[PDB]
Amino acid sequence: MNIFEMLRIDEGLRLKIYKDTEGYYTIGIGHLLTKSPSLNAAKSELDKAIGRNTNGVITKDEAEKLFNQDVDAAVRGILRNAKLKPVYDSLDAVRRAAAINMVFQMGETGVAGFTNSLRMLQQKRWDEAAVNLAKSRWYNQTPNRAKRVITTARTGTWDAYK
Ligand SMILES: [Cl-]
Ligand SMILES: [Cl-]
Ligand SMILES: [Kr]
Ligand SMILES: [Kr]
Ligand SMILES: [Kr]
Ligand SMILES: [Kr]
Repeated sequence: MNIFEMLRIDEGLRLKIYKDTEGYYTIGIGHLLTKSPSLNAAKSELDKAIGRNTNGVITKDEAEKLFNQDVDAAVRGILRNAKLKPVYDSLDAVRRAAAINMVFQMGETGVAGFTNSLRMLQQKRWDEAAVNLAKSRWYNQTPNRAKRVITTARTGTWDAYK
């Protein structure tokens, strides 16, 4: 397992525009297109992202391409963030995947706001971090995914994904 396989599991693969858990237009492997309630807008953002008139539908390769860019951007985002990078660098490889997943889902900003958990993660206080992480809107709105990511961060193993 790895970050790609992990997120593919959490986000799934959809080839037609869909609405995510918060109702926003998304496509592929969790590629958010827009927070706007307009399908046309979503459609315009999609054509912009792919470089052609997609008519709301994409191929699997095109979906994987956006996923790649997205994974990439997520990491880079972490590395450029002064609050995140130090935590991330202190982590082992499995745990880092958990951090990437969260950022991919909720953005750099969101995650950077988990002050208390970031510190416990940095201090290697696994159980504590896991309890603090679950005290969030995140966990309450998508609990099953949240449990997978939290277990990953808590244990450093892929057991929640096997
Ligand atoms: Cl894009
Ligand atoms: Cl969930
Ligand atoms: Kr992080
Ligand atoms: Kr994490
Ligand atoms: Kr975090
Ligand atoms: Kr954790």
